Amino acid sequence: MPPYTVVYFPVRGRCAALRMLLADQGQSWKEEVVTVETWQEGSLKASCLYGQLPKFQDGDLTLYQSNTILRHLGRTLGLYGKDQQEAALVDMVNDGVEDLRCKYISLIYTNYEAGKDDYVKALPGQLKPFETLLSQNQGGKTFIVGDQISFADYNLLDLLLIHEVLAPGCLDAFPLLSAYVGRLSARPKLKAFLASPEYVNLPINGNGKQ
Amino acid sequence: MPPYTVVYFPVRGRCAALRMLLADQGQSWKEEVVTVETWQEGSLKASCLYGQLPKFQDGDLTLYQSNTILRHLGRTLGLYGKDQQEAALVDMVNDGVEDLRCKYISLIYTNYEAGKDDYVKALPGQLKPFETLLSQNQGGKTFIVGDQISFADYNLLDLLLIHEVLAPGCLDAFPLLSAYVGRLSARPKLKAFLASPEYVNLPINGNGKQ
Repeated sequence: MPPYTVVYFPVRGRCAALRMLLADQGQSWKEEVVTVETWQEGSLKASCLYGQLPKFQDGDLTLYQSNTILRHLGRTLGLYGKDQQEAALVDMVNDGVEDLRCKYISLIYTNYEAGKDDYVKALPGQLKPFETLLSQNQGGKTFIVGDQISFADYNLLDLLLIHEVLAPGCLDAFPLLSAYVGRLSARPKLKAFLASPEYVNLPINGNGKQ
Repeated sequence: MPPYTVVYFPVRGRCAALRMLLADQGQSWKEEVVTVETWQEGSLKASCLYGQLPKFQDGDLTLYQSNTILRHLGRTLGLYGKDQQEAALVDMVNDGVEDLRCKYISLIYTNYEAGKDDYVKALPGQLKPFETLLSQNQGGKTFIVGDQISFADYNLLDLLLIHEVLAPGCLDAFPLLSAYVGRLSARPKLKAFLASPEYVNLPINGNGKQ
């Protein structure tokens, strides 16, 4: 049985990136799916540290918080830069990704209808820093930080994939982000996972909006 | 000339925790206070990766994102747990602190009048996870994770202090969090910084609400 377990609603959401990470790194794991019927029963929610999912298990280490899981796998799998300075740039990227994801989540779940036009308006100036970071790292030909992939790459990649669904062609303004998505998506294990039923047959969000 | 530069508005805000950390760690740093007016000029802001402050300098290295600063000082000053397992626990704490800080920032800056009592009413359930964490670590007599202070202690302490201003008595039902606040605030270098004008005469937030 795998050392890892992902406990989550039947959605991509805040586990999509860590799932890509494990897949591309060839790690096995178990998915425990939580129905909203189980969730409304209240027992599992009451036992979650912050009342929420994802919950993640690595042996007897139980974690909550999606970016905590991301940094842990990045720590234990060597996806956290080459040295102490790169580690800090990796965080800086991932914190920006988290910032934009929180805006994305706020739109999807609380104001999709009245908010979508302004969000798509503001989107280029939100994506530009990631384009800027790429332009400053090997002219955007490798990864978001340094010369080896990090957990920020997978979280950023997810953030870029789901915005393409929300605002088709939003990467047309960003040649390096665009080639970045195509390049990372083509990694054999990752490509295989993204095409697979366990990824394709889950919706992005739990409320059916995208 | 100290190794560190902090670039921020004349408020505590998202710089209070990292300031407490540097002060308690006996570290020297330079404040570059950015007045709201110069921030309206637009040159500095446009130079910021995410167009936001704080900005932070460590020698040649320039960082953005308050939690990126917190982790970098934690990584470089040894305030990140004794191993990778503790490192994940420190992150889980800090991501919980950040989640509640974002809700605090939302109330302060976008809904203070109509949102306060709903927020105050929900506050106990928001604070209990950190009492629970204390309850599971040496009976709450030491730090939020393990046996050494971490960057998460400083960020959690700030979150607690600003909440006792928002809702006096919000720690009264939590003996371990209340004892923890008193013990951390009694640390000598931290004690002097928290009593100093440079902490006391800054407002908590950029809109004067608290």
